[PDB]
Amino acid sequence: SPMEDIEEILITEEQLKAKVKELGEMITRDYEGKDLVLIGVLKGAIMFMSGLSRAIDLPLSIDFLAVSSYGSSTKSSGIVKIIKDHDIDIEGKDVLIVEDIIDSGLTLAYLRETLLGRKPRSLKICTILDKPERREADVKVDYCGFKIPDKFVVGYGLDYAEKYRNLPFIGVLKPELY
Amino acid sequence: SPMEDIEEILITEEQLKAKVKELGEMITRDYEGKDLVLIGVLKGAIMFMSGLSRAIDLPLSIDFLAVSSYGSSTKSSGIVKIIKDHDIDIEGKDVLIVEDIIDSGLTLAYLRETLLGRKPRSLKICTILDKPERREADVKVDYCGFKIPDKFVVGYGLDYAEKYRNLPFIGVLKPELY
Amino acid sequence: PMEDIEEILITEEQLKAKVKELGEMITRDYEGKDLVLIGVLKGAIMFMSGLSRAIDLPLSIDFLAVSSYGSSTKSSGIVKIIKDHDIDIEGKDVLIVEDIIDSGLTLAYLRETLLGRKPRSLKICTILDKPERREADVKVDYCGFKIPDKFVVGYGLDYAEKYRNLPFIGVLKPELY
Amino acid sequence: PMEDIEEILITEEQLKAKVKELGEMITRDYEGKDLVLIGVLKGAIMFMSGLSRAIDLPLSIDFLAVSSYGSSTKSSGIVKIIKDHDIDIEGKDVLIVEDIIDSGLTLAYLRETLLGRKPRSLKICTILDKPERREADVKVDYCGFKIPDKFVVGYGLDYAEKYRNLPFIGVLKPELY
Ligand SMILES: O=c1[nH]cnc2c1ncn2[C@@H]1O[C@H](COP(=O)(O)O)[C@@H](O)[C@H]1O
Ligand SMILES: O=c1[nH]cnc2c1ncn2[C@@H]1O[C@H](COP(=O)(O)O)[C@@H](O)[C@H]1O
Ligand SMILES: O=c1[nH]cnc2c1ncn2[C@@H]1O[C@H](COP(=O)(O)O)[C@@H](O)[C@H]1O
Ligand SMILES: O=c1[nH]cnc2c1ncn2[C@@H]1O[C@H](COP(=O)(O)O)[C@@H](O)[C@H]1O
Ligand SMILES: [Mg+2]
Ligand SMILES: [Mg+2]
Ligand SMILES: [Mg+2]
Ligand SMILES: [Mg+2]
Ligand SMILES: [Mg+2]
Ligand SMILES: [Mg+2]
Ligand SMILES: [Mg+2]
Ligand SMILES: [Mg+2]
Repeated sequence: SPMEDIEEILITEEQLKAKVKELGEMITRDYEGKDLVLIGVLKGAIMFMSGLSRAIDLPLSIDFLAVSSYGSSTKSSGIVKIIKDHDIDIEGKDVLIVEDIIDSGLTLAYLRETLLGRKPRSLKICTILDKPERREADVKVDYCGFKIPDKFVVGYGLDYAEKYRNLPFIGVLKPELY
Repeated sequence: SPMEDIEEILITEEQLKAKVKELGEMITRDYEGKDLVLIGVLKGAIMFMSGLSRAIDLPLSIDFLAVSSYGSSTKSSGIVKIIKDHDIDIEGKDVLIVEDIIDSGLTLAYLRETLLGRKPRSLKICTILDKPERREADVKVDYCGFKIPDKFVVGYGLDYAEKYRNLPFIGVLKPELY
Repeated sequence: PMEDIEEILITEEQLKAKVKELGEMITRDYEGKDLVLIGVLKGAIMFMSGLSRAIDLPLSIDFLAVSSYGSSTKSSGIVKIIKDHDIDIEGKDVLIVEDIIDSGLTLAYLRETLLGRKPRSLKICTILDKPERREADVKVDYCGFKIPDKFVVGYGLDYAEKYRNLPFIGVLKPELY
Repeated sequence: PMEDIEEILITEEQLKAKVKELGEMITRDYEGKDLVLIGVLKGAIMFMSGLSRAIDLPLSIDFLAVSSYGSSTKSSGIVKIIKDHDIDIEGKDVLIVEDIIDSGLTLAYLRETLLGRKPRSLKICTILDKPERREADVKVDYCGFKIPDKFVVGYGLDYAEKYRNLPFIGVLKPELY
């Protein structure tokens, strides 16, 4: 059972469920009367995206982006290639970026600019996970789930070689599988 | 509250949670030792995809397709345009198609053929919702959640003009909003 | 085809000469640089093909395929990226290749998007240009021909996906649209 | 550019004549049909441009952009669709336009995919063909030139994204690769 590959659980299932419910409540109050559109980057965000949206008692829309790197450029600039762009015209709408994890914040910042260029009336950022230590880009995080140490984690959408996304918790795999 | 726009609940939240858990158990037993890859079509499938995968205690992978219609052709042939193809090479892998709802079964059958052309060792179909009455294509459904009557439903991923995907149940909107 | 055409504005030989001319200029202007031609499908493929073969320099070629978001496109030129370029343009000298410049809205938008990827330099080239229709800043560095505000077809330009293959630039009979 | 070339196999005028010839044949063969040219980027744009302008018929043009899945591509020619065609080809007469046919694996695969969309007819056209390398059925209806098994560049064909713009077909010096 993939859970046996985990050497440590950082955030439990109930901790996750609770926070998502918490964030959903906050966002629900903050976007009352707004025109909320949730946007996340595949594939890791679908987990949090599905959970957060059900926690938001507001009429809202959902869309996704699929990106790819240009190589070294991306690594140091966060500049990425658009593989699947969002279909909903966010012009004049209140967009909330939904991330699974913020690390360097480079790609997030780049995508933020791109989304801005499409004139949304509002543009905020919500993430379930955040690694402050790794932060090497100026990104304002409006909503944040948990600050985790600098380790490679899996679960709740986060994978390693496409596996472990289905774990109900956030944990660290054994080095052997790394 | 979007739930007030609903004139009737067909499948409750607990009914959904229960079935997804049920299906996950079945699939878990059936894919023991297999090389399971879950594939769904955006955007409606992310809800069921996220829930079903967590209900499957097996190492597994997830990927998505994004499609668009060619017009009348699609309507009568199910032939669609690929907007976002799956990234994982499914050659020799046990693929399980994850649908939110099977209606005519036309697009599902078309996409099934395309997926077959990529030589997966196995290719099955799982859906949370199914409208038998509308079925106008020969599609073998291996796993099925609930058979619903011929009505336009929303919730758990299903939308209407991009809204209602975040409802925790499957229901029918009031005709006024239609 | 040559039956729904009200009049021919630019001949095939006219197009060839101008392409050779623009190619020669770019060869001189970009000598010693890391040149990348980026055209916007589908219309730009004729010009892209003819211009690149007329540039006597080592260069790369890539394309963008875009789509409209609705009215947000008509008024602000904001578009959806359906196919992005694969070549990493950071530190490179990019030359946008266009079939025709009109309002300049979409062009202005894509221009900013590419700048977002930090190219060393970014210029714009188009075979056709409709001056009296401009409604966006955008500087055009290389331009083939200035034309009146008529619906033209040919050399890549279509009407309902037709006429792109005409080897000349012609005016479509208004009755056809 | 013309410095890393070991030898020239086909001149620019040679390419032009053949394109005109293939265009004339297709004009005769497809008269009265609903023709749709579909080329595979990036390599096919030169030939696509030259061939379409040499077909004196009303036609449509579209493109496919593909990517590899890994080894599954090398052995079975199975590819990932990065950019699909927008034109609905059902009931239409499609002509796949290729820059070069080698093993024929990817071509065979895309061919089946397009057939899946029920076109009235489906034929294949290529400017270049390497016979001794074929490792897939696939019938070629229109072919420009047969060439030996050498790595060629030019008229759309590249090596590391370079040389597509050469106006002739040349053999790349082995040292360069
Ligand atoms: O600890 C981590 N685990 C998994 N992905 C991470 C982590 N930190 C940052 N990432 C990034 O998360 C992105 C997720 O890609 P996805 O798996 O396709 O959704 C990648 O670009 C990773 O580099
Ligand atoms: O009752 C229904 N509600 C919503 N979508 C439905 C229903 N029955 C069939 N569909 C199809 O579900 C697909 C879902 O598209 P999506 O919303 O982008 O995920 C569409 O092509 C619909 O035609
Ligand atoms: O007279 C004209 N003929 C063809 N295209 C035109 C003309 N004037 C402006 N355009 C632009 O050409 C673009 C071409 O899109 P494409 O056909 O997909 O390459 C359109 O979005 C138009 O806005
Ligand atoms: O000699 C050659 N020069 C260039 N491409 C070749 C040659 N032989 C085979 N090819 C094929 O050309 C394809 C071109 O891809 P493109 O450059 O993206 O258009 C490659 O995937 C190769 O398999
Ligand atoms: Mg992310
Ligand atoms: Mg990942
Ligand atoms: Mg579906
Ligand atoms: Mg829908
Ligand atoms: Mg253009
Ligand atoms: Mg057009
Ligand atoms: Mg080719
Ligand atoms: Mg190549």
